[PDB]
Amino acid sequence: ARPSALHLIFERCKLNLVEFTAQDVYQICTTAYNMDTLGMLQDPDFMRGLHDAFRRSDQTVISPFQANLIADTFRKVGINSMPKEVSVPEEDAISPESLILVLRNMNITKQRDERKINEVLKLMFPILDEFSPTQLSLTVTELARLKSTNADFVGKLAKRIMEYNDDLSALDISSAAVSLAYCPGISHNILYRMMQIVEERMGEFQPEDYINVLHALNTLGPKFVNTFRKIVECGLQHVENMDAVTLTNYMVCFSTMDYKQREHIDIYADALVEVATDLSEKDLVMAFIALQRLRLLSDTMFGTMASCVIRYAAKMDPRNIAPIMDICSTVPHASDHLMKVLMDRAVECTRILTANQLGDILDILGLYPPAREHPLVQLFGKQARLRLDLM
Amino acid sequence: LHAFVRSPHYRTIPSAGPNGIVVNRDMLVHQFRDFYKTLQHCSLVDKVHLMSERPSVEALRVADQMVSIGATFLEMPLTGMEHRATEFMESMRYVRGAGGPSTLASYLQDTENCRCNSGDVVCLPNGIAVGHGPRTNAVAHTTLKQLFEVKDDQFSFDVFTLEQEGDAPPLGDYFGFAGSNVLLTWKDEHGLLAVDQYQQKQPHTEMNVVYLEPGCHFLSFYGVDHTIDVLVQKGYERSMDSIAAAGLNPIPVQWSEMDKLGISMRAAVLPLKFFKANVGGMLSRNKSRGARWQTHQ
Amino acid sequence: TALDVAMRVNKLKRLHQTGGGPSGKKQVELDAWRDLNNLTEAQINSAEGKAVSLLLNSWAYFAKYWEKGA
Amino acid sequence: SYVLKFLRGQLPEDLKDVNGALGCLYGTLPDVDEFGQFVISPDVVNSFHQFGYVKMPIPVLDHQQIDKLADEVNELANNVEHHPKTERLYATSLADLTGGPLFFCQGQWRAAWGMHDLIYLPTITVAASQILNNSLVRLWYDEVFMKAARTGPCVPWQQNYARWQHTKPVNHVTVMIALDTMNKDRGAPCLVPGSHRWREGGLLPPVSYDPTKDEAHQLNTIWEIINEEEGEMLMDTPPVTVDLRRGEALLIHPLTLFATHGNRSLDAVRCCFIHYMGEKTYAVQNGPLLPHTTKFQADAMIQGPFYPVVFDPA
Amino acid sequence: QVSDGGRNAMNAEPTRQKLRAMGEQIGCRLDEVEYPALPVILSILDVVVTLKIYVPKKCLQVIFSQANDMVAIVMEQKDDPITAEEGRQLQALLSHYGNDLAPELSQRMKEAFREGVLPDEAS
Amino acid sequence: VSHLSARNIATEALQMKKLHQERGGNPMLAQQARRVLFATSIAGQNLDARSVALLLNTAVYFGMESDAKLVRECIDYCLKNDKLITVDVLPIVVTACATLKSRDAREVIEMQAQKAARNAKFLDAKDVTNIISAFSKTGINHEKLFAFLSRRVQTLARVGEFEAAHLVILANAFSRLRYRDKFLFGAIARRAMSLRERVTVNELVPLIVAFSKIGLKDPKLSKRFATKAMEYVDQMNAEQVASMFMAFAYFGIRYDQLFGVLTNRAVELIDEFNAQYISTTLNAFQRIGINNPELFDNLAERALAVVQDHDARDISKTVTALAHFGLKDEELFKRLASHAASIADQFDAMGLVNTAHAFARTNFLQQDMAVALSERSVYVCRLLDAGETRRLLWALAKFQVRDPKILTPVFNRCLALHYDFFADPTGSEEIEEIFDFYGPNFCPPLYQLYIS
RNA sequence: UAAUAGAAUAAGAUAAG
RNA sequence: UUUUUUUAAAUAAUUU
Repeated sequence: ARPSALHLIFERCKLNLVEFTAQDVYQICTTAYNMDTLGMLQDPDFMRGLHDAFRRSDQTVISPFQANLIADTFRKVGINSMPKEVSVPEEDAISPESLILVLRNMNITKQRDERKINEVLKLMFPILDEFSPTQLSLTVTELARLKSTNADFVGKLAKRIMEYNDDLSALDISSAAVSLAYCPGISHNILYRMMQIVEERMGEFQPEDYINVLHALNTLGPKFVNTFRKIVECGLQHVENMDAVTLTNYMVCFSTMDYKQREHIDIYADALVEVATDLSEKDLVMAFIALQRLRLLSDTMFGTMASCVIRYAAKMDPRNIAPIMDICSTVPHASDHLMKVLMDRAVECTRILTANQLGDILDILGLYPPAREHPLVQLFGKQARLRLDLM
Repeated sequence: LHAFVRSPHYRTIPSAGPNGIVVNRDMLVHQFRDFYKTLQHCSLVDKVHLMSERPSVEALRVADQMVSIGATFLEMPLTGMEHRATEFMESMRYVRGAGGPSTLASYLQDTENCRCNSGDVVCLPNGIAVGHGPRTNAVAHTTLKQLFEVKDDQFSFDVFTLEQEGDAPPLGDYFGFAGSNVLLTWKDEHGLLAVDQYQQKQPHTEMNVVYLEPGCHFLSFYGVDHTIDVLVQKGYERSMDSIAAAGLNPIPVQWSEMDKLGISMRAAVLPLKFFKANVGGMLSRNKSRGARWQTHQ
Repeated sequence: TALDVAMRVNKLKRLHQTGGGPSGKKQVELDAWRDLNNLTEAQINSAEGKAVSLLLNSWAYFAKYWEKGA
Repeated sequence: SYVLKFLRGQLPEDLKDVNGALGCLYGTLPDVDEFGQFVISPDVVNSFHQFGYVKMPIPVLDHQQIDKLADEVNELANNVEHHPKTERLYATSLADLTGGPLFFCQGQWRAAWGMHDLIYLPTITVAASQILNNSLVRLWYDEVFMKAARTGPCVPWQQNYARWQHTKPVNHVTVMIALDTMNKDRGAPCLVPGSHRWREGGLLPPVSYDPTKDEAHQLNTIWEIINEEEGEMLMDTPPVTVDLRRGEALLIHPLTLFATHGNRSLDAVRCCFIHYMGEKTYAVQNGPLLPHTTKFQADAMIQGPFYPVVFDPA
Repeated sequence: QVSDGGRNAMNAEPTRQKLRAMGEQIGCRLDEVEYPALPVILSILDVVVTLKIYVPKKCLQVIFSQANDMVAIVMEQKDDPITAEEGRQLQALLSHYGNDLAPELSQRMKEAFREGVLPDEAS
Repeated sequence: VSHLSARNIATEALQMKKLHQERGGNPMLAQQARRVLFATSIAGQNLDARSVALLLNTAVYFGMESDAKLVRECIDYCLKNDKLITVDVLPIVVTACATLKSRDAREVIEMQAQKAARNAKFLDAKDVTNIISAFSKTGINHEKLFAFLSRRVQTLARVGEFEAAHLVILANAFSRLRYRDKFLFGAIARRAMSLRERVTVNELVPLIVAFSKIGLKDPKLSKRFATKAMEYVDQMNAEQVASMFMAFAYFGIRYDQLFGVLTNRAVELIDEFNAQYISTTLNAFQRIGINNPELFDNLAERALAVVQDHDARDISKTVTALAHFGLKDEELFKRLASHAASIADQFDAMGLVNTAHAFARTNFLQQDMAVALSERSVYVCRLLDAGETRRLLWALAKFQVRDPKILTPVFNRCLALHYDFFADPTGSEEIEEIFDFYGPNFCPPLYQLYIS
């Protein structure tokens, strides 16, 4: 129920008779998201008017994420909205902060544009000497997220960042390492020098620093195994009290680098399986694959990890059914209960599986004896006959 | 495993190759087509890439550009192959097209007087064998030992220097590994000498040695992924019999014209192992190569 | 105008948010009701965006505590 | 013929050739025995026959459908990347390639999806059949109006049938649908109650249009075409403005005096007029009724691909 | 365009000699021109080397002197697109013809590789 | 369908399109896919380049023009992120943009043409055929790109890296672009030779059709195609027999020993011929020039039964072929004239003038047909050649049409092309007929130009 | 006040210059 | 079955 004053305010908002700025729209959206007493999201004709005011306003005053939040709260109610693209600064407007803002808006609002990225890079080349140490790392991160191919500029930024080793902290070092590892074309000399920097300040690392360094090492590959060595020993004194996701990243790195020292691998796996119950679906799947690839799935190991994966098997992602099916085979252990619920889950989502996933699932289930007396064979036969065009 | 080959240029195929032996271009083209089909029929290779033709007949030797030492793609010094320099460029773009490395390591190029020829490096289990012959100087040996040689209990990589005479061919043309244990070598002076040297430098090790007829070119993809495919020349039946009796799968390949031009099967292919960068703590699916549900049946 | 009324209602809202005031929080809510109902057709037909947003925020916050919906 | 393999799924060049209605807005049309749900109350029909117009109680389209239909209008007046099938329109405000503060389009049901679907909407077509004495309903033509922000003009008093003099019998109805919230400050309709029975069902003389003048004078031109008694009933029942929501529709008699207000809001306002006619409708001359259409002769029954049958109570 | 096993296979080598000599005619007059960019030099020298065309030492000295200023501009200014592969080709060409021609360019280009100023073709 | 992500929407749209184009054109699937695509938006979600390309291609395939929201969003994505459109998804974008004729579509097509031109050396067997087909859909004149793609196709075909489907797709794509390369088509024909039994009847007829359409003027391969197809006639369908007739009418060489067998097979399947097959066979016999009354009687008798199935193209070709041979079928001509009067608005620029001239040449005048086509003639005058304008004017004069609203467009068109109007000797007689009816009074400037 | 990522896949006739 | 590929090119002429 809307009283006379509230009714008239709502009508003025609905009729586009009120000039709203971006800040006022943000305040109204925040109030709506916080308190639902007035039913703002339950009036389509009011939210549509607010969106119309949003389009015709100056969105540059608010931060990029504020515009993204307005767009998100308009999408949630059912309105197709998108924040406006920012223009490249011109003439006196070129400053490091204004150029970083363009990349930040492209990131947050998901409006990636290769042409404006190239223009911003060409504008930022001459004034690269005015950047503060933090802005260089911000630029490296923003360019890493946008999947930029200009590895030369990222290498220049990495050299300038690494010139300031003393100023940077552990978190900044780890973020720079992972961002550089994500860029494909970086010259290996810069990566070697950055990994040398990471090798020192090793004890200053926090769990997030460990996760970032492990992600960078996973992306880089076996050529940096020596650096990974300095990780494992450094993690040998803290393994008994470590996060589960950190141990999963450790196991993934062990699988990737093809580590040779089996004692450390056994120690890390034995510490992981103690807290393996705290892992999410994706982390548990990756840990299960990594343990299989290192020839470490004993009877207790497989039983303990399957007991944990059965919990997520009920509503498993389609991308996770095939892997655990592969791990269930090639091992001499009893996994009847796991395979039953996995086959049932595969039956449930037979109409959304892609051609590759359906073919993979059928390939693993081809030689399984209990899979013949199942509706899945007939349902998958019909689905494969339908999907032969996309195979 | 991606295998790169280049089509011959029919117009500029020499009328007679080294030693004045006459060659037939039509049979060369037919044999190259058969070789491409044989490479495609190999189960281990993921893809076979065919680069466009180039005027020089020397451009067919694609493996001369670089070598794969572990996870490092080392580029040979551009000392005696200046006229091939641009050709190498046209080959790297192909490697960039298939999702391979952005660029090769230039460790050998930077070093002074470091003559090395790809093909004197043999990828033995847990190490590499290099040949100290005319094609490779002591400087290249020292640089390779400084780079890839590591002595540790489990992180061990060995670089073996195998001396050879001046008239010897490249080590890869008569010395190699097959399967996981078999050693393929020629029953010639150089092959026996290399086998004896490798036995001397790696004692207390049991392995099988298989002797092929001299001049019988072979090609065997030895690496992490086990295989039994050993390509061999068609004429030599006894080499095929020996390889079959060693527990491998010989694949006879007609290689007359390329042999009479001095090019071998190893030098005509560029086998590179590509991977996909894993963003974050994410593992990538791998194709199966064994039996499933062994316990059940 | 309407901006001043919205600002003083926001001051009452902040006073209720922090504490209850010397006169009590229920009296604050009642005074907020009287102040909000004071708006006439003249002010609301010429209110800017900031005043409308402030009035909406104050009304939404005070609708939580009022026993009736309003 | 042979439709190429990559052209098998395409549509005709003009959507007139599309027999039936596409499933885009509300899916497919209901079955023959499923058309009784959209019937309107007899009091609505009595109110239409008494006042000369009536507002249907329920909105005819969901908000997502209204958004899509307004996107069609927004893309029908691009002026930069001109609309495909622009030549499939009877008239356009952008024929001069410049437009202005008022955009009007005609025959858009042959140009865009949704607009072609809106013709076959059961909710309005069943009501039009009930208005037309339960006969076959045939599309006469469409119209789309879009008034810009702070500068949109107003259409002065007019009678619809004054533009349809080449059709012999008065057997027409207008359905006006608001694609945006309207008010007296942005494009609301202003109709004269009981104005369809003034000159014995005749047509008032056309009004004098002098542009570039204030809205008050434009709406005050009424006192120049009426006579003394019509002045008296205008004194008794002054013109009334109908406020429309984001999807509400309004049935209008052809002979009812009708105008649209100007746009003084901060955003453009859009509306769609659809004209329907009954089965027993004839022409008066020899030639086409609309530009580039099928030509009839003498008192020829109006039918063809350009005037599809959208409802049949049999 | 000459085939060693065609209808006129016996005649092919004289044609190559004629082509080579008329290439020498142009190659002897290679000191008067002014090269605007490195690719022109890397194409002319590639043609000279591939066809085994003889070039006088004077023209070679002028050619290698011209590129020195350009690579020096690229290295020193660093603000202003010689990729790494082009630099490697230039180094190989200079090594093939002999480093006594331009002793400055050798050290300059070797230091350019060590520092890493020249970008890669992928970027 | 609300629970399905856009990545699943693209996959299901591709599945629906594949089922629609090949496994029968079911309107149920067409309208379901249109309804699903009409409520989709690439906004606020991160999508792959392949998913956006698939959404764009499947939307455009289902009749969705350039004014759509999804089409605009997909076109915008491609422009902003161009390097993300690798050679794997380049053909999808090009095929989607082929029918779209707008500024953004033109720019996208040009950018992808340059990308394919740069990377023509690095493609494999699938990519070359997909790219060349996608560019054969769109109308472009980038010869250099076509030459590079042809060089790559020859290089790949030397090692034998093309199947029969690849060969037919390549031949059709290159013949559509009118790219006459003797060596590329020789390599394709030799690849078919080497494939041997892997080329079946269903995959051999389109190859012959594509080789005939390009017109290489090579009698060495036409004889070989005739010999190879002479053993497959007994297996050939009616739609394949008609295409065989058309292809060997295109070739222009007379093979009596093959045409006799084709005629016998066509007579055997006379009950299966549609209007399209009859029109194609008649047009092929007109082009090649053989006069065979025995097959013509059966074809006319069959066409009398499928009159209601005749399209405007079929009517034009059948009437022209029957008029050329001097065959008198009063009932068939009456029915065809009435049908053409029924669907007069479906006639294109060439079909209308061809039908009018064919009906006027024979002493057959019908007011139902004449009035309809004369009225329709106004909209096609601006798309006609000088010779076509002369033919249309002569046919209109034979109909005794005097309406100025009809005659002004055609006289304007023939005045704008007066030099070519009066420079064709074969039409000279027609000229002295046209001015014999109208006289000097009608359009004096044309009469004065005729006098000079 | 607000930032976490996975998939690798090919349909095929326009009345020409 | 053996044809051919690799520039930054910028010099027309006009009352349209």
